[PDB]
Order: sequence, then structure tokens, then C-alpha cells
Amino acid sequence: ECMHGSGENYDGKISKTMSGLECQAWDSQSPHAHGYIPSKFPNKNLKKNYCRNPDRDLRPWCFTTDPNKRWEYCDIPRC
Amino acid sequence: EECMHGSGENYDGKISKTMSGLECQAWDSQSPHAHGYIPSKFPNKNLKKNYCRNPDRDLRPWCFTTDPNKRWEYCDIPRC
Amino acid sequence: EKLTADAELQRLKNERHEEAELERLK
Amino acid sequence: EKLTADAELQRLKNERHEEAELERLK
Repeated sequence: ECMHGSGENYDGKISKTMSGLECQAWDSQSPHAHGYIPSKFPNKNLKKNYCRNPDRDLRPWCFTTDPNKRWEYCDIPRC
Repeated sequence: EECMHGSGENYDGKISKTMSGLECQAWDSQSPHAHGYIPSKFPNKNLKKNYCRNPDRDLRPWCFTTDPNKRWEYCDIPRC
Repeated sequence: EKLTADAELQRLKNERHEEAELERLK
Repeated sequence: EKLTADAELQRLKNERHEEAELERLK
């Protein structure tokens, strides 16, 4: 429930962005169409709408439920 | 070969420009725009060089643009 | 979510299209 | 490496990153 470096391993349950937006569940395309399908990267834990770092990005992220904000970085507690 | 039958779904022509003149980025490039219409992913879609294609049921054939600010745009293919 | 090529292109068209509406609208 | 989960993971990322910079400069 806190992370390492980049969070390539975070499997925590935080589901909001650094600005408070509830994340969009990875297995939905609403409000945002995207290709981070879980069936596709099954080993990356694109579990519910939990923040995740599947792409060697700088820190966990997710897609926003706000239609105007495609995606944001999350704020995960560094351990 | 060089005109449009319907919505361009079967168009294998050569035009490489958007309705407004911008030059198409090449399907095989990820520059200037990163994207996932990798030709090798959809070989049966004639995603060649940088020619306007309609590989996914859009209204008319389109393409990714070389202008940094316009990722993609509809092309203007003569209706046969 | 389906994994066939027809599904992927549909998501892609949907994607190209959402960013386009954002833009246009600003 | 074009057709590998990792190759794709990196494209999907560039694109997020590109889409967000553009929106910035709007």
C-alpha cells in the first residue's frame, strides 16, 4: 500500500488520481476508449480500477472517470 | 485501384494527403505520432507507406498526419 | 473484451475519435 | 520488436504521453 521506486509492482487498491478523480476500471472503455485490456496484459494486474504502472511509466496511473481527463498519475505512498 | 468505392473500405490507392493537404505520416512510423495501427498487426489492411487507408470502418479513408498538432485526418478520395 | 482484430480496430477508431472531439472542442 | 506485449506497452505509453503534452500546449 505504498511503493518502491516506480510502482512497476504496486498491487495496492488505491483508485484515485493525484487530483481526486475516481479511476476508470481497466475492463471498461467508458468514458475512455483504450487498449490496456486486461486479457491482453494479463500479467500486469489491470485489476478493477486500481492505479497501476504496466508500462514502465514514472508512477502508477489510471484512466479518469472524468470524460475530459483521459488519464492521470496517482499518488502512491512511497514506502 | 485509385478511386473510392463506398466508404473506402476496399481502397488500395496511393493518395498520401489529408483533405487539407497535410502529408500522411507512414503507417510504419511512430513519428511524429505514436500509434497502434502497426501494418504487421493488420496485414490484410494494406497499411502501406503513408497512403490513406480506411482499415477500421470509418467514414472515408484517413491517415496519421506529419503535423505535430494533428494526429490524423480524413483524406479526400475521388468517389469512383 | 474481445481480442480479435476486428475488436482492436474498433477500439482504435473509437480512440482516434475521442481525442479528435476533445481537440475540436478544445 | 514490434509485435510484443512490451513493444505495445511502450507504444500505448508514448501515445498517452503524447496526447497529454499536446493537450498542454493546446
